[PDB]
Amino acid sequence: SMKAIVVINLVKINKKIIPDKIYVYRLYSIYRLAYENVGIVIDPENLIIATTKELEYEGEFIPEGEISFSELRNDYQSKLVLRLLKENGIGEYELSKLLRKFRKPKTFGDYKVIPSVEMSVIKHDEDFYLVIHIIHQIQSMKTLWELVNKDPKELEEFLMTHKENLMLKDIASPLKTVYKPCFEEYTKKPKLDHNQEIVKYWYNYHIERYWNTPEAKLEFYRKFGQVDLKQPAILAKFASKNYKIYLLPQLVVPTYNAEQLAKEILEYTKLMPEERKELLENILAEVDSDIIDKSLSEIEVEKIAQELENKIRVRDDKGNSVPISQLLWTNYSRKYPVILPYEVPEKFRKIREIPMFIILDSGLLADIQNFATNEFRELVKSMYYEKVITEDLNSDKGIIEVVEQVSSFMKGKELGLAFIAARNKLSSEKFEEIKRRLFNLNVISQVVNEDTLKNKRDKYDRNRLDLFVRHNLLFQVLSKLGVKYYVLDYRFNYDYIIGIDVAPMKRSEGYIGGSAVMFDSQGYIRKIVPIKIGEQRGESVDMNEFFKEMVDKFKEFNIKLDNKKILLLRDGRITNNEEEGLKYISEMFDIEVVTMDVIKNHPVRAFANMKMYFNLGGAIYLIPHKLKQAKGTPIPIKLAKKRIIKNGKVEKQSITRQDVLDIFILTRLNYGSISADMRLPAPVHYAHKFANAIRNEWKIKEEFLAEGFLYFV
Ligand SMILES: [Mn+2]
Repeated sequence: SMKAIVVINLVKINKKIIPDKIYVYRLYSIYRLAYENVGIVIDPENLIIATTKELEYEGEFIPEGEISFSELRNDYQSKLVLRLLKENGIGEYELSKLLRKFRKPKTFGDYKVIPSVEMSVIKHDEDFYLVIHIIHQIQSMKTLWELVNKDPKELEEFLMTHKENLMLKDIASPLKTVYKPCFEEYTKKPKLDHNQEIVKYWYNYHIERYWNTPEAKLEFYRKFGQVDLKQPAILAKFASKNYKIYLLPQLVVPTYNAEQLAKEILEYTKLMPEERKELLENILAEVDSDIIDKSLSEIEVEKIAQELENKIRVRDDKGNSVPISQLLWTNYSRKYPVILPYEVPEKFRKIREIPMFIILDSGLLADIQNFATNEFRELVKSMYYEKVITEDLNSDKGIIEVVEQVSSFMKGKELGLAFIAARNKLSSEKFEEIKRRLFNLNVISQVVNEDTLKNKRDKYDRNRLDLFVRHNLLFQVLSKLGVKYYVLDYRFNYDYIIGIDVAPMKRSEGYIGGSAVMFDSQGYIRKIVPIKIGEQRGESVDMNEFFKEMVDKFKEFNIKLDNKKILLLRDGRITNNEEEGLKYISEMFDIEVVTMDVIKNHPVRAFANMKMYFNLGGAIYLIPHKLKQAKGTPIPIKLAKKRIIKNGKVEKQSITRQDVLDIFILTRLNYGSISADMRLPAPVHYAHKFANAIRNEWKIKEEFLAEGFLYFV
């Protein structure tokens, strides 16, 4: 509707930081060499570096003469300035120490949350801005070995249940180097060796190398103790950036990037907009340099009309058409609300009976149990426009008894629904495992935890779940069944909107390189497909093959893309190779492809909690919605380098207000997922989710996927 001024985490840099003369050169590493000489790598392949100092290098090299700051592509200008700021004592090391002067490390259990700042340079107009973004690392104060209780048959479990985000820091080394545990590719089995000789070499390697003094050794042993030969050696690779190193759980500690991911920790890593603003001002005021401004830059944003808030509507059996944003004699009943869909998959026309399962976590008080079972019973009735299983969902014996009991009632059946009520104790893996195991049996499931059950009750009926919550549960289940329970008063100027994502995983006669999720111009999800490919030749996926298989797979599912216009989006920056693949697919099928980067991981932050969007550095930042309940700062979705590809040809475009509106609507298609955090247009979001489901051994019912069933969500 209207404009506004908000503060962002940028601080203008002084032009005077720009170097007098710049030296180019053609050819520790190439990046080190540059950094060592106060310069940067202009060209990775042809090893060309730009230096602000006479290049010192005792090897070969060819001087390519001086160049001026105005001749570098923007990116390089920004990288070069970032590097120069460091020379002035303004780098991630320095300012992170300042941050910790105001936001100190806090420990929770055996874990320590460490605040620090992530810094980059964005060139906006003709100026350069230093982006300072507060982030947190979560390091264990206990060693991996100590964590698993020196039990090997417990260590492997750990590497497995935490495979996705687990990293290991070698606290036994002066450089505190971080590593990534290696796994039996396409498996969750970690690469291990109980070979006592390996464990001895490397354990002895640390000492002879970094602690070769009587006292350095004494501390070492006081600190870590004698080698525990019963421990297996963990094969892993550098986290920076092929090599492969050995780590001893006795000398490493798990480490994680908080943003990349308990409870008391989150209330500490989540910061309100004013807390972030304050902390950067504390840092800035402590910065004794005039090479950068003393205060945060403000920018003019475009607020988003509350009208676009109501383009998604639901309806009942009568003629009530209210948008997604939520006395009468009947309000006394526990009956759920009535949602009359606009479209129901044709698969439901034949299906006979549909088994219903109330799966109750035996560890929930009786009342909570009855509450849940009574709530599910009402949820199912509305579902229609029964077996009760009770087990300790928090033990490998129960989940198995549950699955075992379900498969018993599911043989001969095409579809089943499971309503699970579990404590909050359950790990994500356990929830994921119950849902995946149960889907192997054609059972779609909806989990509801104790939290919602206790704190989301209705003020007029404490024996009934919150009416807001009730509608969202209904939406989630319905969406897992491909039901078009809503209508969108909007039309996309595209034939189809497609979200893809690459995540190579070998599977039973498969080899799947990624996934694609298709939405039609009405904003409905119509097809979800896996992208099967050949065994990777070179160290890089053949996108041409990838995207062709995309076109072919959709045909298999009843959708020809040839001679069609589509908005293809992916989870992240669009790589050159993916572009080629898109040019490839463009010509071969005469497909008009409109694409752009859709970044969710950038450091730019606007210290205001409201729906808005603005232009910064040639990109567009958008906040799809405001945080309504939970504490924290909104994370904008970054859009950039848009382009249209017709007849194998790429033509750079500019992101228009209409473009931003399309992303906005696509982002609000979160399908009643309580706790809105969808920071990606539904197409890319679900694309990402499916790639995961495949990598997690989820059954691929092509029958459901062809109708848009979000069963893996
Ligand atoms: Mn992804």
